[PDB]
Amino acid sequence: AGAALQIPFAMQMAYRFNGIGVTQNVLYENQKLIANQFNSAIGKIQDSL
Amino acid sequence: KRVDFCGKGYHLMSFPQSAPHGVVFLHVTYVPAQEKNFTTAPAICHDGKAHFPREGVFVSNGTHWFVTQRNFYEPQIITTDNTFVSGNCDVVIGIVNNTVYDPLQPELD
Ligand SMILES: *[C@@H]1O[C@H](CO)[C@@H](O[C@@H]2O[C@H](CO)[C@@H](O)[C@H](O)[C@H]2NC(C)=O)[C@H](O)[C@H]1NC(C)=O
Ligand SMILES: *[C@@H]1O[C@H](CO)[C@@H](O[C@@H]2O[C@H](CO)[C@@H](O)[C@H](O)[C@H]2NC(C)=O)[C@H](O)[C@H]1NC(C)=O
Ligand SMILES: *[C@@H]1O[C@H](CO)[C@@H](O[C@@H]2O[C@H](CO)[C@@H](O)[C@H](O)[C@H]2NC(C)=O)[C@H](O)[C@H]1NC(C)=O
Ligand SMILES: *[C@@H]1O[C@H](CO)[C@@H](O[C@@H]2O[C@H](CO)[C@@H](O)[C@H](O)[C@H]2NC(C)=O)[C@H](O)[C@H]1NC(C)=O
Ligand SMILES: *[C@@H]1O[C@H](CO)[C@@H](O)[C@H](O)[C@H]1NC(C)=O
Repeated sequence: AGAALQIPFAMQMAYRFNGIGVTQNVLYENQKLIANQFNSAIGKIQDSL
Repeated sequence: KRVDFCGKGYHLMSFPQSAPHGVVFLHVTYVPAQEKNFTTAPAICHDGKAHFPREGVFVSNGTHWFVTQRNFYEPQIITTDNTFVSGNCDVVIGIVNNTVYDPLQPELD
């Protein structure tokens, strides 16, 4: 939408949780589990491929 | 709100014009400009409680902390009407110490 403006990635993930109706404390208080789940999900794609 | 469906930027409004066998759309959009960098933090710890912005981000100009809206820089001081509380400050990665100002009790002298 213009020039790239940097933001830390967990803070971008919190904006995106807001965009679906969940408060952002739910992301910050679960950060490690959410990242573990994303990593297992990405590791399952290359296994199926 | 569909990205790039009505031009580049944040769609404000669009005007139609007729062409021969066709149509022309003049899209008016909003494009952000002249950014500055800041230090930032996800929450703020005060009295053993974690505070999150209601809307906006916590930013630091070098020595002081403010809340701003995310798309236009307009800094304000962090109060209990700017933020909400959830939990204690032991669980959030990158939490920062600052004071969150209450209006009522300095009204009550
Ligand atoms: C929410 O669901 C997750 C499942 O992804 C739970 O986390 C797992 O809990 C089991 C316990 O049976 C552990 O063995 C796993 O190692 C956990 N997974 C990860 C990625 O940490 C989590 O406990 C659930 N939360 C609640 C409150 O029920
Ligand atoms: C960050 O902004 C603050 C403004 O709040 C500057 O601090 C001073 O703060 C006092 C009381 O809050 C004001 O009376 C002053 O007018 C403010 N400015 C000055 C120049 O004294 C602070 O200087 C700013 N810091 C940086 C690094 O820009
Ligand atoms: C951002 O990354 C920096 C590393 O570049 C982290 O700084 C380190 O913090 C640890 C404490 O967890 C210290 O032991 C290291 O000495 C620091 N390294 C440097 C180079 O400063 C910083 O903590 C990270 N920020 C967050 C919020 O995790
Ligand atoms: C932010 O403020 C809290 C509140 O005091 C600090 O917590 C103290 O941390 C030190 C060192 O980690 C401990 O020795 C104290 O026992 C803690 N106090 C309490 C009341 O728990 C915290 O360290 C501060 N954060 C930073 C980065 O300085
Ligand atoms: C912000 O700082 C970075 C270096 O950390 C620099 O590359 C960038 O151009 C700066 N942008 C602005 C708007 O100051």
